[PDB]
Amino acid sequence: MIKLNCRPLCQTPTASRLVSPPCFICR
Amino acid sequence: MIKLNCRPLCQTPTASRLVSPPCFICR
Amino acid sequence: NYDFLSFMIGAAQRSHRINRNRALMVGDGINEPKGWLKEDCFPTFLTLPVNTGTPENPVQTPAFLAQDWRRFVTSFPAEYGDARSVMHQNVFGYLAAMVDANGRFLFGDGDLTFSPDLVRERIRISNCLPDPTEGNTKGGTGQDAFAAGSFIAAQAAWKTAYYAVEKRPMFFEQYEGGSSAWCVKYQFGAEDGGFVGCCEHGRVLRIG
Amino acid sequence: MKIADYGQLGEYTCDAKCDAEFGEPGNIRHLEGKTYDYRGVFCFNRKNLQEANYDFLSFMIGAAQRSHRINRNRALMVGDGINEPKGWLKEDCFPTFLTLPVNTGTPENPVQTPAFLAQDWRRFVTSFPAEYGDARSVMHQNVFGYLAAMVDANGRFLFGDGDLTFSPDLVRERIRISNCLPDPTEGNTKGGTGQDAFAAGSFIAAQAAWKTAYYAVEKRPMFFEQYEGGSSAWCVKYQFGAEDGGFVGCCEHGRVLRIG
Amino acid sequence: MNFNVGVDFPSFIAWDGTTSFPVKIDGFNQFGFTFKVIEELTADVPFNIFYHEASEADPCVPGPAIRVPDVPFCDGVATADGLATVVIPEAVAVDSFCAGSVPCFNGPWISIAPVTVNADSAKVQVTVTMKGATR
Amino acid sequence: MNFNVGVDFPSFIAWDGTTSFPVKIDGFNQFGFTFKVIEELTADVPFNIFYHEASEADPCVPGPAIRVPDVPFCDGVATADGLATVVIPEAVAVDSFCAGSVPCFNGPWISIAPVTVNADSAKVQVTVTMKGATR
Amino acid sequence: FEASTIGPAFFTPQVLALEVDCNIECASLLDLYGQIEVSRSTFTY
Repeated sequence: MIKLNCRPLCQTPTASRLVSPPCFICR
Repeated sequence: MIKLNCRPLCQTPTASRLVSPPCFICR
Repeated sequence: NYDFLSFMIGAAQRSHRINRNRALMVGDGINEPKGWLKEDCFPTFLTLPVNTGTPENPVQTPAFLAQDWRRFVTSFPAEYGDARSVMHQNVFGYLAAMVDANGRFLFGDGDLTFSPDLVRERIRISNCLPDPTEGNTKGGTGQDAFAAGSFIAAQAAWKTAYYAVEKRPMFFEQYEGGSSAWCVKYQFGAEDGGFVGCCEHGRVLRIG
Repeated sequence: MKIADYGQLGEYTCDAKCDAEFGEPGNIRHLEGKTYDYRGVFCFNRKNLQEANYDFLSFMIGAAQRSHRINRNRALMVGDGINEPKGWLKEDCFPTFLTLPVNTGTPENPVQTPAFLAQDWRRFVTSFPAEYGDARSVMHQNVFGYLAAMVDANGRFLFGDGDLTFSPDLVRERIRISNCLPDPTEGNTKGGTGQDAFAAGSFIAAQAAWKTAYYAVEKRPMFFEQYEGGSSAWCVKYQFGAEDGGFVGCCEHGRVLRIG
Repeated sequence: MNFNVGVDFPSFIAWDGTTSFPVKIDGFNQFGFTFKVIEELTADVPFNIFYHEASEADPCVPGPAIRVPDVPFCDGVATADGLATVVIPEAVAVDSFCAGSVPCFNGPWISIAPVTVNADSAKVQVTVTMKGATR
Repeated sequence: MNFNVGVDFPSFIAWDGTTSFPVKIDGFNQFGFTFKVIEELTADVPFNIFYHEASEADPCVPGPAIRVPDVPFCDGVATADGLATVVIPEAVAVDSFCAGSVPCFNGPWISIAPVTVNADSAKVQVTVTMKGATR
Repeated sequence: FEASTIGPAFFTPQVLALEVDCNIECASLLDLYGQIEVSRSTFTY
């Protein structure tokens, strides 16, 4: 059981969105 | 008449809603 | 190895204090002084409901808005002199969390929390009083709606609306006739009371 | 020790009675706790350790202490009493509060969406019983950012207005920030409407009087030594450990807020 | 750490729900009961306390059962017939227990049994605990 | 005088001769067993020690039985299968008792049942005692 | 003498100098009311 060492070739970490609080809807 | 001393083994959680004043309720 | 006599004395005094404070407020007149909440002599102010439905199909729901508090507080006759309000902490917490139409807070605005100087505001909080919010679970809409007739707050000139009469402070003594050579017995008691003064110098606010 | 109750001794009695009634006395209890043990081990080969041009021994001696600190801090929070200190997020003894949903549909075909609004924070913070004394909140910084980046119906900022960024005095505000706690925004990707809305039941923040709600006991600091019984002429072994513990106190001095 | 608490504080079955076993207390200077339920009760259940004297033929075998007397405290009520008794309220939950004891020792054996054996008494369990061996 | 030992050292039945009852050890710091015979034995009787964990259907009810693993000491021999067991010899007299305990806790509940329910197994009784409360 | 095979009597635990007390009592309004002193069980005004 040889333990492999892994790492990616690409350098594109997925562009994560940012979501902000909606406008003032109320209950 | 011997008097007994009692107390329970297992606890229980307790959850409640939190109600805040509604939108600008108007007359 | 743990002293029980001092513990029992402390328990007695604590129970006396709690009982006296409870009786002066909600006690009945049979064996305890009658409290103003139980007497219910102060004149009452109600609160209008608010229509949450469409104009042609109204849905009358009880409510309590910010301007009601100002209306109640500013209408105390000036002739009676100094006055203060008393109410549960949850009422103040429910009042301080109100917002206007756009979403901005009323009272302390532009800040995370509101904490006015109650000494200058003439408000003294006491958790002994009834809590109309039911542990911060009521006060919304629909199933969360208030219950009609709930106590909210009261205002009066206490120094002439209620009196406290004290006759003898508590005493502890040993009952010689009951304490044998292998036992001991102690006795304690005190006398006190109070009565309602002028019932016109107070006001009560309630839900309608 | 612990004073479970004080009892109700006296009563209001008629003046015609010559005797008096015996009251129910109070109750007291004895409680005790333990201290737990943290242990580990690692191995090296003598030839490689000698010929390598990097100090793996000190690297591991540092990593062990770092892991000890991390694990202790996490165990006091979510541990279970079997072999770890039992945590206050696991015991589930603090009362829980749920945040109501917000309707985003029409009056006749509504759509209920879980939400967290600004006024909920004030409601939660100002509801702490006054008799218990001062208390402090704990949060993940993303929650604070999500709260500070709110706007009203007209597009203007709440809180700091007229400024590019808002940065209040946290110590005065009585808020402490530490990324150890669960994060409800899931790395700033959730918190909007539709598919981006929160998930019901998510942890947000907690408040309590810590100096009397949770206790931490210190017994020993970490130690290292070589294990002569496993060490050989060609490969080596080391051993280390430390002892510590913790237990909950007054369950009434705590409050937890969650998405309903 | 863990201890062999059975060395210093042994415990013995006293009432199984169908049979009563005498419990020897000669070698110990303290003792007390512990009541537990297995399933929800439907009515109150009282219990009697008995002791025994060493049998004539064999000093290591208990004699016939005797009723324990009462002992009023420094001030308080006394039993109607002056004999000690115990009653378990019907409001006891399954996940709990009760602890009681007697102020006096009397004989070197002790026993406990219900007033009337029935389904209600079949749902209760009683165990005795000692302390401080003296031999 | 006499004390109410049940307040500090509660005792619970574990094996009454026909049925096994899970016991909650979660709330106490230490615990131990206690063995007593009610009639002269004729052959060896071994026992098995299990443990349970909270069931997902209800946290207040124990789950299925799991078997405790062994924990060898320095100068000692590990069990053949690495699972704890207790054996009561035939030499035990009816007028004595034995006390044993386990070094590890594992789950919050514990139990003990015989390897086989034979005639001799009905002659033994097992009780559990706890020594310090933590809740 | 493994601790798992001997009685508790040999291990005396530490005694902490603390005492948990969860009891509270709400604030009193007594200071607001008017104070009167008497010396008999009955009075008139």
